[PDB]
Amino acid sequence: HQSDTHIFIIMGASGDLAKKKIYPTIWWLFRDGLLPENTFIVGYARSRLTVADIRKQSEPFFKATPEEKLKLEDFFARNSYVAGQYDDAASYQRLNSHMNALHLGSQANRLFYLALPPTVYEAVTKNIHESCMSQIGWNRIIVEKPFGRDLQSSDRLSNHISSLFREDQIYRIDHYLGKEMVQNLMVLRFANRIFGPIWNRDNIACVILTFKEPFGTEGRGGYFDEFGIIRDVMQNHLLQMLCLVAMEKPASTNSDDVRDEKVKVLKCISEVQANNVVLGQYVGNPDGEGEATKGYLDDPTVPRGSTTATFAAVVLYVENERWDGVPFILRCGKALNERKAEVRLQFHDVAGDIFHQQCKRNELVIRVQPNEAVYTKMMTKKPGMFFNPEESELDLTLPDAYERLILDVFCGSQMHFVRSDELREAWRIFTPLLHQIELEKPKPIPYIYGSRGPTEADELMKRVGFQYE
Amino acid sequence: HQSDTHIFIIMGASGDLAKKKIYPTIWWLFRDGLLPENTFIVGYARSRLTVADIRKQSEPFFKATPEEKLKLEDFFARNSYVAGQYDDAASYQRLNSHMNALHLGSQANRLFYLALPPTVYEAVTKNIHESCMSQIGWNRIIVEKPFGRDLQSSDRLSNHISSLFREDQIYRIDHYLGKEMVQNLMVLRFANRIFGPIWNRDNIACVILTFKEPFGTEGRGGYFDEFGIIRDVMQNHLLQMLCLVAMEKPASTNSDDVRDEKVKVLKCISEVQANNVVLGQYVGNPDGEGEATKGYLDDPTVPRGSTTATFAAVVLYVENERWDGVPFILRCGKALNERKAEVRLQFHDVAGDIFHQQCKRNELVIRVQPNEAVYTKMMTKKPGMFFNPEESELDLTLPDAYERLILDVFCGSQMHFVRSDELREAWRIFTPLLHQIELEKPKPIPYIYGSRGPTEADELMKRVGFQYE
Repeated sequence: HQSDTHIFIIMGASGDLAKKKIYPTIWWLFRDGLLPENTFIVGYARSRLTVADIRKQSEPFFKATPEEKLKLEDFFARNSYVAGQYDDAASYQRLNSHMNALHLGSQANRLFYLALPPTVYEAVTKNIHESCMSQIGWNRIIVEKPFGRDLQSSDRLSNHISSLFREDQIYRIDHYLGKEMVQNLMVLRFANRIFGPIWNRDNIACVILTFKEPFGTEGRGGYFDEFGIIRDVMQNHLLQMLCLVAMEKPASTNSDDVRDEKVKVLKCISEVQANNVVLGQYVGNPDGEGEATKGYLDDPTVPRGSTTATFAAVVLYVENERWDGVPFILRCGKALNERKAEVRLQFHDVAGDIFHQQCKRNELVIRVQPNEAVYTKMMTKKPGMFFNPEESELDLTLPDAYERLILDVFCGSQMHFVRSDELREAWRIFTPLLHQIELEKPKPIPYIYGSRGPTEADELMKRVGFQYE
Repeated sequence: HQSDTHIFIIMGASGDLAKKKIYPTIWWLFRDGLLPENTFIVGYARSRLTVADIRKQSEPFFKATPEEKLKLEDFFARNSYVAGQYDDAASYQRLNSHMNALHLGSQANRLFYLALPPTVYEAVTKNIHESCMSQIGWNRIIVEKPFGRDLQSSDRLSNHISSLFREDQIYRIDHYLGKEMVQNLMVLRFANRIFGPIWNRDNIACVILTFKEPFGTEGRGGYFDEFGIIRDVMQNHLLQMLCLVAMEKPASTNSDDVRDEKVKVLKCISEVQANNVVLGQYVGNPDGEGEATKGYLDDPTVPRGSTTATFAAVVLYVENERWDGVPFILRCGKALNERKAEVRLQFHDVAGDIFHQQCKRNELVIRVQPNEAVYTKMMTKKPGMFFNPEESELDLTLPDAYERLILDVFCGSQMHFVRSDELREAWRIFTPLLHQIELEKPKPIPYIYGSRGPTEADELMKRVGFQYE
């Protein structure tokens, strides 16, 4: 992927996502040559703009340096802008003509990154399949979450996108997926006989999948209200973590085999009930300093009297022979105390205590971010003159996560993008819960901003079997 | 044990062992208060000497400091010397009178240390049982290796010592034992379900017990010929390591149940054949610098045409349900390339390779000495763009070993002293081997001084299944 020219087409170039997270990421890609050598970037939006205006609105977010200001100039030597609507054929044939008016534009592999409102996918993808399909190079599409709201909406969206493109062409991207420590789980789970045989019912007591970040929903509060944390991160990222924790041994390294194991694992999970769910929402802190004093419901763009939760705790059971009856817990939330994304694996106590009940359940932490590291909280005898053991943390272990994921999109590695059938599995898992939520409008319990989450999630973990030291 | 007075009686005070390793060790114990508060040291030998003579001939080996020069006279205020023969009743009654002529001497707990020539045990222990018995406190003795030469001699010695003292009063000491990594093996084995349930036939590839020394036997060459390396270190130390590795889970942490499991495992071992043994003798180096230029046969005190081995490679298979057919490799020698005392635990390759045959068996090294440490040479993903692991070093981790070994017999904790039944099983297992050697007079393979050892041992590891990376 270093000789065949590639083009990165940002639909919604004037959009805020393209302005803050896409263009800076592609620039960081271009600075160190991680992109293909012949890389073109095409912006697309409604209002008429120019490359100079794009520079004006993007340079502050670039974090540019005079050492590679020349590399920045080379970066904007490859940028172009096309203006048009998204629901008209004239603009799209104009875009096709502009794209073909390049160095082997027809031969160029197009990589479509959609940064558009969710309501517009149904027309954007259709017009793409009508007009912007390459006849020489491959076509890949990146859709941004969420991919629907419930079972029927997701089914219609997935069926439409599948009738348009094959599954090899769809990259349902996941922003928060670290791809470095999640990649470390794979090696640490297959490359060891130490961890292999104990990856079954009789050994792994429970599984904790946690995703926390310290900040809330500043400014863009009206975007969360209709979606919720479940559809935001936990149905995609937390379930990806659950699949990569509970899955069987894949037949090979291949992405399709791993995703088949994912599909089998979710197929071996029964429906989620109301009593296996805890929901919470954050409120302002009277003792807060910055945004902590102002809550989620206090956002003017958030409608008054909204029952949309931002913290969701749901336990899952993967009922098959390898994972029958085992707990899998999911803790996710916004505006929590600490930024963290870890997979904690508490193992069963050894049958028969000999150390006078001083043994603790062994743990295996896989911290995705920040400070990517993996450590096992096992115990050894402390130095001195006795025999009692002590718990100890022992370390077991480059571009950023989003940049690495876009690199994977170039490389065609679909190991960690959710499949259409995988997404259908995930959606029918929560269809009863989502339907009951949308009908009854349950009230999530307020929780303190910058806290560890509502105590009901801890109650869930203790009830299912999790032990707290 | 800091209120009841203790007596440390070194029988063989004039001996080189007492002058070199016993008195410096007890002095190091006393400088730090490791001995009980009211401790007495009673040297006993044949030649008439005095406390001043003991000071004169033992000071250079103490390594004293001007900071604690006062502790020197504190130590020698508690010393005493008694002269007498080893097989006369008058001398032992005089010694008993000397011991009774002390602060609560009859109440005092006496702790002997038989560091005299082994040819005297049969009579010295009998005279001890006749005269040197305290009717108030505990009585213990320390018999020095070797504990006989064959099954019959060992059985006779053990029967006599058993008729004299109960097994609670018999401490068959081992100098080379570590008491730190050996003490850590049990906790690493029992407090973890990471290593607990995989600790059986299906997962462990094999076990390696290596014990190498850098120096030969210069000076004391006439002592190894009659004994052999097997009866020196392999019989006691490496066998104790095998027992600690392979023993079943005890009902508790007490030495009684631990040695019961020792006995069970020993009973579950078949006899050793000549094809399961590799024997070697070291020879001088033409390219050596110091003692390396002279081999064992070049020592004038070694009889000419001596077929005593200094390298022992003997493989045991603990034939029971939990360890049916798994290898246990025991390697020990003198004058090897580097000092090392390690227990290497290699696990099976995972059932079904998926990393394109880049799998290396997980290792759990327990280096007793030097540089006490446990490190698992497991393999984890290398940072970068590629989905491959690398073999990486992961560390898992105070008086010296001999000091706490002596503190063991002070405290009465018999965790690491071999039982009579364990010793009988140990001698039974090696009886056919030693008898065949004594009959046919085999020729050990000459091997390079300061090398890794003869290639026959490595071929033994390869045959039994050990893998070299």
